[PDB]
Amino acid sequence: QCVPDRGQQYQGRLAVTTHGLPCLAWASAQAKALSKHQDFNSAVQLVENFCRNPDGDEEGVWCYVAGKPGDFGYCDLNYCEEAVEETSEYQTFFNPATFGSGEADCGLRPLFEKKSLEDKTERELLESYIDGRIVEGSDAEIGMSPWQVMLFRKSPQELLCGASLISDRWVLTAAHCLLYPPWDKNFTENDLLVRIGKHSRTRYERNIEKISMLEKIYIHPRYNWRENLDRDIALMKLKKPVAFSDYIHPVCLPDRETAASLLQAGYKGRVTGWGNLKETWTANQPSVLQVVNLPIVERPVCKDSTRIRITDNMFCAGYKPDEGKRGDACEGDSGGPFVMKSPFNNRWYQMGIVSWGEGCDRDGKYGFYTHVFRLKKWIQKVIDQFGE
Ligand SMILES: *[C@@H]1O[C@H](CO)[C@@H](O)[C@H](O)[C@H]1NC(C)=O
Repeated sequence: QCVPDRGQQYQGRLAVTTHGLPCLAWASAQAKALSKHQDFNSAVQLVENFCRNPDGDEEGVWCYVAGKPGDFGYCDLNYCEEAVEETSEYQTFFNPATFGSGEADCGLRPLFEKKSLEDKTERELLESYIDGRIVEGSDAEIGMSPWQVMLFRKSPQELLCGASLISDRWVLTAAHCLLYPPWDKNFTENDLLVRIGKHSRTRYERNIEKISMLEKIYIHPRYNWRENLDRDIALMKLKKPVAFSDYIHPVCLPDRETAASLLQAGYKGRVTGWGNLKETWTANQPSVLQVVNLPIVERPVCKDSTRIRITDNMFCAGYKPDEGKRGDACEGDSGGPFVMKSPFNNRWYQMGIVSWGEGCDRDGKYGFYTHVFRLKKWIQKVIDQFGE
């Protein structure tokens, strides 16, 4: 019954997006005059105004919608549930002229991989939890997470969220950091700033940290806070590209194949932050950047740990709580990075964005993270729309 291949074989008549936007006809005005620069697969049939997946979009079928030239949304199909959790060789997916620079060299930290030095806990990521001792969260080493980004409210100045650097110019965070009506949150570009290269939360880091304005915010078109933070994803463009350093460097983004390889080889991923998730919940506390390694949870155990429906776009991490052992629920910075290291190409990849399940009033077992592995075609279409 379920729709396979992310809807690439689909031949039905669904012609509205998840958010009620009527699809435009594939042959239409700005669907033929400003929508042919993109390379489509001819085996897919672009019929009338029906949702289709002609570009191998891991997210699924989509269609053009009214708005600016190239505007589009995704459609609601019942995709088959997919268990993603099943020199330096890397090749660049995005156009550097719209992505900015940084992709070719992503996930190789100047102070670690580039000097053939291992950070203090990375070997832990590839080791089965022997039961026994756990390596607890501690202060990060200098340069350990040079893709770490802080999102601030401009006025009053206040740390709002974490985020992550994916190029010199683009940053990923959770949509609920920008738009969350339950907490009366509706931030536009001019309400915010970001600081990059930071280690200390409270000390100005002369010659190291960088501040930046945001030029543009793209909330994911599937974002729906109503149904358990569905597609809790946002992409933000820096008004001025940030200069790379020993302290500022982008993380890599994985496709489905790379995600599979990361979860097949690793036992654990890594969460870095200033405990902002725990703090903002209490609003709606470490002064130095923290790092903790957390085991990936088996999907059935994740499904059984919570009341809500856990979709295949979401995963749990943390140690299982016991009579003498608390878990790692609500770890990290809201919208912050959950990363994994590839033992195959030595590079770091973001695997999730810190989210929540029922939230910190009833999440007590594991933390919840939104998968990033489906995002590449979305990011591609967004950056090509924005232009250079
Ligand atoms: C937030 O307010 C903006 C004004 O900047 C307005 O355009 C918009 O309706 C609000 N955003 C949402 C998602 O409601």
